[PDB]
Amino acid sequence: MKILVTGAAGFIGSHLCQALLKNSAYHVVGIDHFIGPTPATLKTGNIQSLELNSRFQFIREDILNTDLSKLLQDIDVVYHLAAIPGVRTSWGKDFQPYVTNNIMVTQQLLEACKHIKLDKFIHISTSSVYGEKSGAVSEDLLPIPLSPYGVTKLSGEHLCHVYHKNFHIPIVILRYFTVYGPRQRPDMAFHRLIKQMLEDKPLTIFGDGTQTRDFTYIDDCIRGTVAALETKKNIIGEVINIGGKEQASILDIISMLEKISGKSATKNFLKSVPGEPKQTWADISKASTLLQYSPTVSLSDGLEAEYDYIKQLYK
Amino acid sequence: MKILVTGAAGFIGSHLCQALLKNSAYHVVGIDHFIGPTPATLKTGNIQSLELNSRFQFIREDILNTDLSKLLQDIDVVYHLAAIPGVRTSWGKDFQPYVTNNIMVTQQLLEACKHIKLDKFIHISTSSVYGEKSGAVSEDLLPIPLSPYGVTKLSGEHLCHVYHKNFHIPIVILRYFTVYGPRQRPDMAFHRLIKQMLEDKPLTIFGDGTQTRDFTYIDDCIRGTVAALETKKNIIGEVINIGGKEQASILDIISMLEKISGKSATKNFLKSVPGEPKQTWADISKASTLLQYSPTVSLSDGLEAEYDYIKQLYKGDAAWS
Ligand SMILES: NC(=O)c1ccc[n+]([C@@H]2O[C@H](COP(=O)([O-])OP(=O)(O)OC[C@H]3O[C@@H](n4cnc5c(N)ncnc54)[C@H](O)[C@@H]3O)[C@@H](O)[C@H]2O)c1
Ligand SMILES: NC(=O)c1ccc[n+]([C@@H]2O[C@H](COP(=O)([O-])OP(=O)(O)OC[C@H]3O[C@@H](n4cnc5c(N)ncnc54)[C@H](O)[C@@H]3O)[C@@H](O)[C@H]2O)c1
Ligand SMILES: O=C(O)[C@H]1O[C@H](OP(=O)(O)OP(=O)(O)OC[C@H]2O[C@@H](n3ccc(=O)[nH]c3=O)[C@H](O)[C@@H]2O)[C@H](O)[C@@H](O)[C@H]1O
Ligand SMILES: O=C(O)[C@H]1O[C@H](OP(=O)(O)OP(=O)(O)OC[C@H]2O[C@@H](n3ccc(=O)[nH]c3=O)[C@H](O)[C@@H]2O)[C@H](O)[C@@H](O)[C@H]1O
Repeated sequence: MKILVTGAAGFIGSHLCQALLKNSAYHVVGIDHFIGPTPATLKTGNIQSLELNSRFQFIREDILNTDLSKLLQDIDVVYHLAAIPGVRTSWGKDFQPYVTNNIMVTQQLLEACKHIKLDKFIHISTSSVYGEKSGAVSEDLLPIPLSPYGVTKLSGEHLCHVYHKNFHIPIVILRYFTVYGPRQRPDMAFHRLIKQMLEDKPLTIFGDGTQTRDFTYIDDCIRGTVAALETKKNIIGEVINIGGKEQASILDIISMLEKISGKSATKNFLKSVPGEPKQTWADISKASTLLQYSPTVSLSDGLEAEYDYIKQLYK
Repeated sequence: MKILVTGAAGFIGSHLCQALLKNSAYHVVGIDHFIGPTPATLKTGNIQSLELNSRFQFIREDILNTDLSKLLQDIDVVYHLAAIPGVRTSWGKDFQPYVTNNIMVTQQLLEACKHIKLDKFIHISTSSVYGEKSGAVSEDLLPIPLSPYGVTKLSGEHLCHVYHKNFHIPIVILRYFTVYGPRQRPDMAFHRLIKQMLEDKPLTIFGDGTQTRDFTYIDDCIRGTVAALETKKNIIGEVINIGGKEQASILDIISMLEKISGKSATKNFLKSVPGEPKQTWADISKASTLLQYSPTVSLSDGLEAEYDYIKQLYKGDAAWS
């Protein structure tokens, strides 16, 4: 089987490409233009491993500025992860790259796939389509995004449904809930908090730090994601939440980091940032049934793997 | 009060400006960049009448290339109608202008409205956000667009909710269902079919013609739209369907046009086009409660009004043609 992974150099993409190459039957093409919030220097580390593997080909081009026909000619399966993420930096003049890379990219990819016989188009979306909800959110709730980021990502999901309904592109949508671990993007909370604690800088807390997330360890994220390809149930057309083992507030995470490091951290409490919910909490009922998905990695184990990664990254 | 109408020279926006200016208390600012499917020639006639009213100011500029600060200073209410419409022409390389003019325009207008104090931001959306649904659809149904056009308009609606929840911009969303009547855009079904019927050319029918729509006569559309400004109900944050008196198939519309025109039309049945639902049908309970909205124009009367308009347009002897 031959698999296209968009955003292959990023946090999740780089890990997905590695998981797929462990199956000797899979050949992987990754495409990534090295844009978004992660500096390109921190991303070439994500893929040095991948380039050595002979069943892996890499293309360093903009999806909007590449021959999509030739790229897709022999592809069985597309994993679409390329996007501009980041809830907090999608306002004012920063919005355009979200529309270009989350809406125009998705539309251009689906236009290239509409006359191709794919087995699956696996589109990666986000808990940020949901906005503020009481309790564990399942995939049938009316999504009302709180951020412009969330809007552009919901717009990509909608494009998948348009091309599925009209051209029978075999879409599956996965909604990730805050992914963490080694190679986590430097604009995310745990990367920032661990780097600040290691440099003896004040920890930046937005709001009161009592906000919670369904933190999903990267290896759990990748198991659900690979499962979306390998499951024997028809999941064509389904939206599936992929969430984590254990929910935690930022205050809780800072305590667990102080226990790993033995350090006492200075908290810097800043203004809340608009467009973030107080709580995310995935119902993973559907991923249970359809993918046999069960997250196994504890926050203490995950947090420590990310801590080690951050120490190695900056030494 | 002072009202800004984006897309003021378009089909609906030109009728809304005309309806608002009948109120001596309303001053209207219209902005329109003369783009989208209607050629700039036919569009100038839409507003002919309006430049005479000294309470009307017309601005011919791109919302993305205009001082929105100067534009919004004195505005009490924004009617946001500017967009690229057309379900059928929203694929492939035609998609980018829908994204620029439906998503980036809405975001940039909401950004400019952050630090003024509107009474209302009345955002015009479409039944195309719902996709294929059975029965009369209410505003709480999960919208799953069938067309790239539908996606861009649903994205505008979500941007309204983001700017509402975060910055208390007092958004109201109206979902129109297929609007027809005098000044209807030349890319729409009735304009095309009437023009083909008038010229004794084959009538272009997509699919078998049994597809139905909630056709909204423009005066009905516009009464619902002014009601969104004038209701004493609190409708801030609400999505409201605006639908028509009578649902009909394309085959039924053609029969009614044959009766108005006295002509026997040749049918050219074409392959159905992607992105179109078989049916649209608004549940207008909400608009009835919240706006006192009740559509009163029959298809027979509305179709005759559009028939006469299309005939007059293509004689090219009226000043406005
Ligand atoms: N990290 C999370 O917690 C999280 C949670 C929910 C959803 N997601 C989604 O998962 C996906 C990956 O997130 P991530 O954290 O790995 O992000 P990332 O920025 O590390 O990786 C995405 C990659 O996409 C690439 N890309 C963007 N636009 C491109 C374009 N036009 N052409 C080619 N390459 C392009 C970037 O260069 C980047 O390397 C995204 O779709 C994101 O929205 C992430
Ligand atoms: N006509 C219908 O049946 C119908 C039904 C549902 C909803 N709608 C919505 O009603 C609104 C009006 O549609 P219409 O049929 O009157 O269309 P129209 O094309 O006649 O009017 C829209 C106007 O917006 C202007 N415009 C577009 N982008 C602009 C920009 N960037 N800056 C300035 N002006 C810009 C165009 O020049 C055009 O005159 C749209 O928002 C459309 O989606 C229409
Ligand atoms: O864009 C993405 O890919 C992701 O964006 C969302 O992830 P988030 O929850 O934003 O992740 P994360 O950056 O770990 O912030 C976590 C918390 O820490 C707070 N936070 C953050 C940084 C900081 O320095 N301090 C702080 O308190 C911050 O206020 C927040 O409350 C989606 O939920 C996710 O599904 C995905 O789309
Ligand atoms: O943005 C817009 O302005 C509108 O786009 C949508 O209007 P539509 O329904 O497409 O209108 P309309 O062009 O009158 O086609 C009606 C029917 O005639 C058929 N049709 C059309 C043309 C033709 O020559 N022959 C034909 O059979 C065609 O197959 C279709 O079934 C939204 O529903 C509306 O809410 C609004 O957003």
